Amino acid sequence: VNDTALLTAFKQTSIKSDPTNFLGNWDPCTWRGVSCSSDGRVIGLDLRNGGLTGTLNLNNLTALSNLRSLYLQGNNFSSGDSSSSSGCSLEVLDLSSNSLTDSSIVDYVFSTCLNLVSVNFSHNKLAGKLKSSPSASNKRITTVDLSNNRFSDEIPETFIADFPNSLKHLDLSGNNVTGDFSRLSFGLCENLTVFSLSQNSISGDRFPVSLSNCKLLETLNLSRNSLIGKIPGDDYWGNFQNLRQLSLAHNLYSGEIPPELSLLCRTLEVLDLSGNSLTGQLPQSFTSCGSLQSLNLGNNKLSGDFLSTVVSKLSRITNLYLPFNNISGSVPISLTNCSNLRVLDLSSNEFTGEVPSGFCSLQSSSVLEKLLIANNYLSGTVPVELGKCKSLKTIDLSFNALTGLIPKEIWTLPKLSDLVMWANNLTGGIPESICVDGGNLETLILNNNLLTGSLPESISKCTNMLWISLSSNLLTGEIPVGIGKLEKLAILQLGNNSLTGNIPSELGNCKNLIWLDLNSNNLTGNLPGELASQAGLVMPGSVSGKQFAFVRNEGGTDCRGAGGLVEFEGIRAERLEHFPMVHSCPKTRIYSGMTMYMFSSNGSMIYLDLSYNAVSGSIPLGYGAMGYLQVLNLGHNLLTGTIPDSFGGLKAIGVLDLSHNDLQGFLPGSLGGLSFLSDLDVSNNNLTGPIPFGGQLTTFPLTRYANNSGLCGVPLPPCSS
Ligand SMILES: *[C@@H]1O[C@H](CO)[C@@H](O[C@@H]2O[C@H](CO)[C@@H](O[C@@H]3O[C@H](CO[C@H]4O[C@H](CO[C@H]5O[C@H](CO)[C@@H](O)[C@H](O)[C@@H]5O[C@H]5O[C@H](CO)[C@@H](O)[C@H](O)[C@@H]5O)[C@@H](O)[C@H](O[C@H]5O[C@H](CO)[C@@H](O)[C@H](O)[C@@H]5O[C@H]5O[C@H](CO)[C@@H](O)[C@H](O)[C@@H]5O)[C@@H]4O)[C@@H](O)[C@H](O[C@H]4O[C@H](CO)[C@@H](O)[C@H](O)[C@@H]4O[C@H]4O[C@H](CO)[C@@H](O)[C@H](O)[C@@H]4O)[C@@H]3O)[C@H](O)[C@H]2NC(C)=O)[C@H](O)[C@H]1NC(C)=O
Ligand SMILES: CC(C)[C@H](C)[C@@H](O)[C@H](O)[C@@H](C)[C@H]1CC[C@H]2[C@@H]3CC[C@@H]4C[C@H](O)[C@H](O)C[C@]4(C)[C@H]3CC[C@]12C
Ligand SMILES: *[C@@H]1O[C@H](CO)[C@@H](O[C@@H]2O[C@H](CO)[C@@H](O)[C@H](O)[C@H]2NC(C)=O)[C@H](O)[C@H]1NC(C)=O
Ligand SMILES: *[C@@H]1O[C@H](CO)[C@@H](O[C@@H]2O[C@H](CO)[C@@H](O)[C@H](O)[C@H]2NC(C)=O)[C@H](O)[C@H]1NC(C)=O
Ligand SMILES: *[C@@H]1O[C@H](CO)[C@@H](O[C@@H]2O[C@H](CO)[C@@H](O)[C@H](O)[C@H]2NC(C)=O)[C@H](O)[C@H]1NC(C)=O
Ligand SMILES: *[C@@H]1O[C@H](CO)[C@@H](O[C@@H]2O[C@H](CO)[C@@H](O)[C@H](O)[C@H]2NC(C)=O)[C@H](O)[C@H]1NC(C)=O
Ligand SMILES: *[C@@H]1O[C@H](CO)[C@@H](O[C@@H]2O[C@H](CO)[C@@H](O)[C@H](O)[C@H]2NC(C)=O)[C@H](O)[C@H]1NC(C)=O
Ligand SMILES: *[C@@H]1O[C@H](CO)[C@@H](O[C@@H]2O[C@H](CO)[C@@H](O)[C@H](O)[C@H]2NC(C)=O)[C@H](O)[C@H]1NC(C)=O
Ligand SMILES: *[C@@H]1O[C@H](CO)[C@@H](O)[C@H](O)[C@H]1NC(C)=O
Ligand SMILES: *[C@@H]1O[C@H](CO)[C@@H](O)[C@H](O)[C@H]1NC(C)=O
Ligand SMILES: *[C@@H]1O[C@H](CO)[C@@H](O)[C@H](O)[C@H]1NC(C)=O
Ligand SMILES: *[C@@H]1O[C@H](CO)[C@@H](O)[C@H](O)[C@H]1NC(C)=O
Repeated sequence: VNDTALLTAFKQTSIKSDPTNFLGNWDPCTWRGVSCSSDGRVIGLDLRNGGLTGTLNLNNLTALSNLRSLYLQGNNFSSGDSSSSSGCSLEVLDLSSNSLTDSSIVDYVFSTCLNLVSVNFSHNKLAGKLKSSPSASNKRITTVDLSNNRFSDEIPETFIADFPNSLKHLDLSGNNVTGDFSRLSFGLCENLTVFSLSQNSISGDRFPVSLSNCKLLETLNLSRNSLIGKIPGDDYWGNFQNLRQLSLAHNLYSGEIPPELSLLCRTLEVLDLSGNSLTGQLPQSFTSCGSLQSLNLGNNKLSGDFLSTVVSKLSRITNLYLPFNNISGSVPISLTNCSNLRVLDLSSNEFTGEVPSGFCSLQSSSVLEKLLIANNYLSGTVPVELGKCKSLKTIDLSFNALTGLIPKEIWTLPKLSDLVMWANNLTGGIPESICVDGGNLETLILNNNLLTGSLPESISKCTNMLWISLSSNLLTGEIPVGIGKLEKLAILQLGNNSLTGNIPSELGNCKNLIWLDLNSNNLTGNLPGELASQAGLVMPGSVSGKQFAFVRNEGGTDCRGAGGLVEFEGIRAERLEHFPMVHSCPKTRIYSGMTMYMFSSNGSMIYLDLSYNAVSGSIPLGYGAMGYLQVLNLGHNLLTGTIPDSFGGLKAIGVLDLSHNDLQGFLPGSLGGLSFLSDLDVSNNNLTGPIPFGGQLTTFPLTRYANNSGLCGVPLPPCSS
């Protein structure tokens, strides 16, 4: 069994597709990825990020006597057959991004491979219970990563303790293992420095006693579990005098923050206690945390002035997160003593007074990059002092009581990227010098304000723009044709304004545009057929992964628009349920989550609301070829002609509103082939003929077909009579 013949047997038997031609040219040492030794023996195979699809069995590779390195991460390997039985000489194994399902591969590596130093099985589909620890004859294994898998049910009481004593890194995150945490033994746990059980279903009101033995622990991560009770205090945290990162986030902890947790402050660098029910405040004992960089206490019940009495004394604070708490009063000015503060998050609190701006007038140039104070009761004007924070990339002051004009110093911040100040009473207009003297923005979200004037053509310079929302303002003028230069623009909302002129044809050059909302304006002209010119070609973009909320208007056509999409970072859902904009429609429901594309390529527009305008002419036939289009609202216009039969191609559509127009002719029969169509309204037209019998069209209420010119058939009186 020559080494050269094994790799060939691996390529043919296991690999089933090589679109990169990276495995071509397969002497054993000249082969791609295969790193040789001097004596001619193979010692490593590096095929990372090679787009390889096939079934893997390690025995067909461990048969190589001198193989000590195997990198197969970033591929599409499935689980293979048991096949053969050979000895293993691996010291490093990497299977991080594959589709491995059989967990027996871990049992083999833990039973054989006695010289293994590090193994990564992360981000696979390995299923089943955790059973076996690495062999006791293995004296070298240090780091083991089994994270982001589908392991199930309880963890063995001695699973961790049975690991060799040389263990340093153990990651068990991203699974659904269960069990009372107090019954899990860590053993002696000598040399362990990194341990994580994050994102599982672990329970219990006590920590296991053995955990105190890990005197060398440097990162303890227990986030997104079901630990309950009070945070351990007293002398417990003195056991970990090397601990740099502690995370107990998104558990069921309650009570106050133990002052005795400050025993980590000689070394603690990162703390995350967010997503709990903690009350009170950060204890004064934490003034001795001179190494603390990231403090995250969001989504708790903390209150008081601890921001000034404690936090300001943290010299090395760089990332401070305290959103979704009960902190009232003004934002303390002493917070500027944090000379290294880069990110400050105080959203969803009871803060009052003026916007904090002292960070920028420090004796040294401020490094502040993100300021987020949404959903508070801040009042006054946007302070001009923020212009001195030249490192700012994100300003989020939405859902406050701010008033007045937006100062010119904001539109000139060189590095500004996200300007989010919707849900205020801000006035003024958009400068003509946006994104040319100032930063090339990614998001301009200023809807629900009192802004005036017309959108400048200088917006064409914001080539990086991803999301524009200026709905429900006092805007006037025409839609600038320069919007077509924004080929990354994904979301554009301009509803409930007084826009005039045509719908520019240049919108068709927005390569990534998926959401267009121009309802309740004064637009005229014809529907541009170019709006569908990007169908089947839309690529996803950096607009994915942003917090959003959708308020569905469940009142039919009487309610203006099909709904409201809003950026929702740092805002409580309750603050939206009581926003009078929500009550504009008698019936509403609040959908919420994170922006996520439902296609990987070759997509189309997703949301198109052009209702309540004076658009004339016929519906372009190309509009029916938008396969991912989920909402199409053209109601209350002066549209003419027939409904295209191409509309049978709106496979994803759930809402289709064509009411209050001058549309003529028959309802396309293909509308019955739309399996998701749950909201149709073609009332108040000159439509005639039978109502399509397929799909769900025969079930909609009578109100959805009324006031037409000879419609017949269920739910209407039958056509033959
Ligand atoms: C202990 O182990 C944990 C793992 O078990 C570690 O937790 C991970 O930390 C990572 C740190 O990088 C996080 O990755 C970054 O995340 C953010 C997005 O963060 C927000 O969303 C996350 C997702 O929430 C969904 O999923 C969870 C559960 O999975 C649900 O509970 C949520 O409800 C939600 O589910 C919805 O959405 C999904 C998806 O659609 C749906 O399926 C659901 O139905 C729902 O709709 C969430 O995990 C984040 O939580 C973090 O932040 C919270 C608020 O701060 C805090 O409460 C949490 O504790 C947690 O804290 C971590 O982060 C904060 C700071 O944010 C730190 O203070 C703290 O120490 C922790 O680190 C949060 O809610 C995203 O911005 C990032 O994406 C950037 O980076 C990637 C590369 O990684 C790029 O591809 C992206 O494009 C993007 O890049 C930007 O930035 C780059 C530089 O940074 C730059 O180069 C780029 O140009 C670009 O600007 C990251 O992906 C990870 O999310 C988080 N995972 C979990 C499960 O918590 C934890 O860090 C570790 N702790 C320690 C101390 O070691
Ligand atoms: C910008 C974009 C990427 C966003 C963030 C995207 O990810 C979202 O998932 C949207 C595409 C999702 C989020 C909420 C959804 C709506 C729920 C309520 C009704 C329910 C009806 O039955 C029909 O379905 C029509 C309806 C209006 C739905 C249309 C599609 C929406 C808007
Ligand atoms: C990764 O490999 C898997 C098989 O292990 C591929 O999944 C199959 O893909 C075909 C289309 O090529 C589908 O018809 C099958 O239904 C899929 N099978 C399963 C079990 O999912 C998968 O497409 C590959 N992914 C890549 C190369 O990105
Ligand atoms: C801390 O703030 C939260 C959020 O505002 C308060 O919880 C709200 O309490 C009101 C009381 O009328 C309820 O109507 C809301 O539904 C609650 N919201 C949530 C998300 O629970 C809480 O009361 C505040 N705590 C104190 C002591 O004032
Ligand atoms: C468009 O936005 C304006 C913003 O003014 C909305 O006007 C509000 O209408 C409600 C109706 O109940 C009144 O209570 C408010 O006082 C009005 N506000 C102002 C500032 O005048 C208008 O309703 C919005 N239209 C749509 C269709 O959303
Ligand atoms: C933009 O359109 C609105 C809505 O039609 C116009 O305002 C309405 O004008 C009619 C004229 O009969 C009045 O009866 C309504 O009371 C007005 N308001 C509403 C909410 O319908 C507005 O004049 C138009 N503006 C421009 C500049 O053309
Ligand atoms: C999906 O999109 C791709 C990528 O655009 C299309 O294929 C290529 O498109 C580019 C221009 O975008 C052309 O230069 C190439 O010649 C196309 N290659 C082909 C067709 O093999 C692809 O056609 C799209 N597929 C659809 C809409 O079904
Ligand atoms: C069909 O058209 C009729 C006639 O316009 C509508 O009835 C009108 O309803 C409005 C609003 O409720 C009233 O102000 C008018 O006085 C009504 N007109 C008459 C003659 O009674 C009816 O609502 C329309 N039906 C649908 C489903 O849109
Ligand atoms: C490994 O080799 C054996 C023996 O020829 C063969 O039966 C098996 O299919 C191979 N496994 C893989 C995954 O190619
Ligand atoms: C593990 O810890 C023990 C006891 O301190 C020590 O003998 C051994 O050298 C350590 N191993 C490693 C690899 O650090
Ligand atoms: C994860 O485990 C918990 C506790 O056993 C269980 O309630 C939950 O349904 C599991 N989730 C999945 C997706 O199997
Ligand atoms: C504008 O000011 C009024 C004053 O009564 C306030 O009720 C309203 O909420 C403010 N607008 C916004 C969007 O917060």
